[PDB]
Amino acid sequence: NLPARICRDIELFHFDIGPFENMWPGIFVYMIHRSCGTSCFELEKLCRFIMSVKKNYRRVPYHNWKHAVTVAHCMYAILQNNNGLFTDLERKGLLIACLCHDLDHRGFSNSYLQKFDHPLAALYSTSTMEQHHFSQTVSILQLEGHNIFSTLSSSEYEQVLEIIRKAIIATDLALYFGNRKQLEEMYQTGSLNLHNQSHRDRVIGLMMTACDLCSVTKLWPVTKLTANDIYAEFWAEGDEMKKLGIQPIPMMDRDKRDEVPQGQLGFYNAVAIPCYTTLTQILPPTEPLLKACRDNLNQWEKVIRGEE
Amino acid sequence: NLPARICRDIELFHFDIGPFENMWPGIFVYMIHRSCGTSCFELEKLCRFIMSVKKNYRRVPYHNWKHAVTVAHCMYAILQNNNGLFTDLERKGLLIACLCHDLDHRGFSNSYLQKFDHPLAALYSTSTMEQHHFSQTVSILQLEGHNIFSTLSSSEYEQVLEIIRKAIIATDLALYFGNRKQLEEMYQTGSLNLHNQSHRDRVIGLMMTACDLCSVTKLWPVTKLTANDIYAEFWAEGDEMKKLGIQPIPMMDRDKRDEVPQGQLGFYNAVAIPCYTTLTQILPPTEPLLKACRDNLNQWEKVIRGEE
Amino acid sequence: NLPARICRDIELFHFDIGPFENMWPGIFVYMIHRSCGTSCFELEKLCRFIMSVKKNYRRVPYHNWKHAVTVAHCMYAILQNNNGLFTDLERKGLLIACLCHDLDHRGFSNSYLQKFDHPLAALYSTSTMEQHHFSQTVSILQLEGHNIFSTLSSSEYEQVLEIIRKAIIATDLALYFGNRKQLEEMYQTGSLNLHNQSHRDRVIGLMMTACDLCSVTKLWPVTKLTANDIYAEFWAEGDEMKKLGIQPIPMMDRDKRDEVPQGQLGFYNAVAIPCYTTLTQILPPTEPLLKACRDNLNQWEKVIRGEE
Ligand SMILES: CCCc1nc(C)c2c(C)nc3ccc(OC)nc3n12
Ligand SMILES: CCCc1nc(C)c2c(C)nc3ccc(OC)nc3n12
Ligand SMILES: CCCc1nc(C)c2c(C)nc3ccc(OC)nc3n12
Ligand SMILES: [Mg+2]
Ligand SMILES: [Mg+2]
Ligand SMILES: [Mg+2]
Ligand SMILES: [Zn+2]
Ligand SMILES: [Zn+2]
Ligand SMILES: [Zn+2]
Repeated sequence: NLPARICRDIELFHFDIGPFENMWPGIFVYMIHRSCGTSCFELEKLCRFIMSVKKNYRRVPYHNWKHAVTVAHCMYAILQNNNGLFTDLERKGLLIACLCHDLDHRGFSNSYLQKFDHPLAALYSTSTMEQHHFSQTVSILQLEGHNIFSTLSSSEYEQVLEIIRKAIIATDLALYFGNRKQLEEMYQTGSLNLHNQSHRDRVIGLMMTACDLCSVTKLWPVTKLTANDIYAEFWAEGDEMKKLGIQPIPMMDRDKRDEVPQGQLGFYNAVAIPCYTTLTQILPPTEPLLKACRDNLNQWEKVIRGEE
Repeated sequence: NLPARICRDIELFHFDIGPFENMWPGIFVYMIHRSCGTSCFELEKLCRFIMSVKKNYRRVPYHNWKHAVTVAHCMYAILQNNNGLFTDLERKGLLIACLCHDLDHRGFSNSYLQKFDHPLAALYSTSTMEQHHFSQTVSILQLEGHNIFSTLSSSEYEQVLEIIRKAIIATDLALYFGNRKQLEEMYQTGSLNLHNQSHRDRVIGLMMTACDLCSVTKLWPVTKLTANDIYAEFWAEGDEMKKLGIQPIPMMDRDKRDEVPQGQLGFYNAVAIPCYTTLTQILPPTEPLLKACRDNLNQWEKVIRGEE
Repeated sequence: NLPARICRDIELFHFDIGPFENMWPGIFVYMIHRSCGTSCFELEKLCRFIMSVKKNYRRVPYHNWKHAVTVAHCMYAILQNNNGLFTDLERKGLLIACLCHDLDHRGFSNSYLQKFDHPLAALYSTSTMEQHHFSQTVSILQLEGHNIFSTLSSSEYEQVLEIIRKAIIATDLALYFGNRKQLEEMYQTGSLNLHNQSHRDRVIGLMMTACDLCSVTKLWPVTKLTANDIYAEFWAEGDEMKKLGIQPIPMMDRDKRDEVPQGQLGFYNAVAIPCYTTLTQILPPTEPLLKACRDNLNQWEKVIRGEE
């Protein structure tokens, strides 16, 4: 079914899923089959699920269907290089969580929705969007012919939905910083315990962050181009901010676009590098993600000093 | 249903309707209910109407669904601050006219359609697009389950359709100049008579112009950004003009984009300021529209002299 | 049905089909009727065919539905100015081939699909896309109510599908160079024989090239603007190339966009001028296509030396 190069390269952390949208669902199915065997998801339901999820992603520059699949791939690479650490249901739940983690994203951050006084901010006070992304996942599961978890027991159903809920909520980067701080203290004290469910939850949350930010772990040309999509959303949000009468944070002001390289150094130094560093400590086979991140940091440093 | 901020701010003339498309129909329904009570439009038909109208707007940069709703809002603010001046049917008709006034707009002016020898120019010699926008409104009303005026008598139906026809045709800016000149002489002579149906018609036409141009009555950041959308259409039309072998008017030539500030001073001085000035004379509670216009004129003057 | 200007201008080689998408199918039907009479295509099936073909074109900057119709028009002008040279079925087949020749084009060249290891490259080793475009044409013909060739005999059906297959495959510009070389030797030796089916096939292939490149035979403003769409695709492909780790050919590198004028001189000198020159030798009434091409070459030369 899938090409030769894709079957080889899909195992690489820095794999790009390519421009051909119609290939991505099969990419995702292949990944699902190759983690949880060909035997646990009914292929007609699964594809009906995938295609409905795709439909509920929006045509935004970055937080789109392609991002969903790119994020799911990263999890696949992590899961594939840490065999026997996670359960069958976890590998299912995490792959589906990643695919659905940005469902119905409109390009705006939680802060804007708050400032806009959006209805979703009234419903979900914290992790507004991420709570909506989970709510959307449920609703798609509850469509006729879409319940990909019908073969599971009721207990396993609740279990996997809880795995998915927590993993999607972890993609709220506001939660990353505390999580990663906790995990860092657990590692340095030697107290991190993967048999501890609370600890597992945090490690899963950090895995989710690592996957969500994985654009920074690709090769320079991919990383550089995706950066345009990211800022295209930030600047559109800064515009909407100015339309509300609020002077947006500099990152979101297209008039300050000359400062993108500096904003990137900021992001890598405060978020990306610490994230992959901590993940590599906990899961050493994720080293390539960190190496690629360090490499892209140097590229941004080359950009800054005029060597682009 | 609607957010707290929106319920407060929607009463302000300079209210922006925001980036969330799915909120606009409820914004429009709220406005309709709050002008004509919750009791005269059957909510299932009304929403079926609104969603069909939305479907027949095109994905053009400016004359799109968002513009339709923005224009309808302005009318709502005018109508809300001039209570008892207009009838129930007028407030209904004008709100619906505004929503439908640009139905099936493809980003091109009447002059281009003429020069293109477009079929619609053969059907409607004058006010080509505006006659088509009305024709489109009728056709959507005549869809099964879409006749939002079924509770009305036949007489009131004809009446309201005539209100709508005239108001949509008034959005042809070629007609503005004569209308506003007449209204200006009627005011200065003391002969303007709102009990005179012919006079009312003109005032309604000027209200329609004021609403249609209301982008110039928003706060600078909104006004400035919408200006890009306006010129994005003008330049696309100037391109099509050059493709016909006709050197377009400078406003429509993207090579002369450096002259946008001057074109804006031209527009405000000849069209916008006179329009809101005359409206404020006739309807004093519309003063804020004029103040905002004067403010934006100064911003364009700041742009011109390099203070942006 | 069609406007007055269009009925006049549609006979001109450099006719632009305009910005109004909804007019193009009638433009194509008019062209089909005016080549093969109003009597051989059943209008309800034909329009069902046209609208299905349109649906299977993608929203890419250049190789889109508009291009399809523009290419079909050029064939119409060639066919109209060389009466009695081609058969009824040929004129049908070639008009339909042109409409379908880029069906499901995603903006990428055969080389990229190859380098990507795309599945279509496995199915069709040579002329990958063009073989897929033909495969897509067949599939649309085989839809219920879409078989526009049902009035034909089985023999004439095979015949016309073979005409279409060869003409679509000829739009692979890799094949142009050999074809045109052969045709050039046949002309200079006096051995070209239009009663020779093999020779006819080549002339048809060159006609297809001439139609496909016809953007270079329009008036400067059309030619210049379409060039942006062409490079918008090339640069997107060069991006995807860099994402695969391959440094793309300079034409496809947006960083080398300053070299577009030179790339154009290259293209006209090596491909376009030779193509129309050879066509004018074989079909003298196609001279205007060559004149327009030479004119645009001078415009590109004016651009180069700073006279834009
Ligand atoms: C919401 C996007 C998070 C995210 N994902 C990636 C790949 C990025 C990148 C490369 N840069 C960012 C800079 C600031 C920021 O602030 C939120 N987020 C960034 N980001
Ligand atoms: C058709 C657009 C009318 C219109 N609405 C707005 C808000 C505008 C603005 C800000 N500027 C304009 C400048 C020229 C012009 O000429 C037609 N129309 C303009 N316009
Ligand atoms: C695939 C596009 C063929 C094509 N059609 C037109 C009208 C063009 C033009 C104006 N320039 C081209 C320059 C390079 C190139 O290389 C392929 N193809 C070009 N091209
Ligand atoms: Mg998110
Ligand atoms: Mg209009
Ligand atoms: Mg092609
Ligand atoms: Zn995400
Ligand atoms: Zn309007
Ligand atoms: Zn083509």
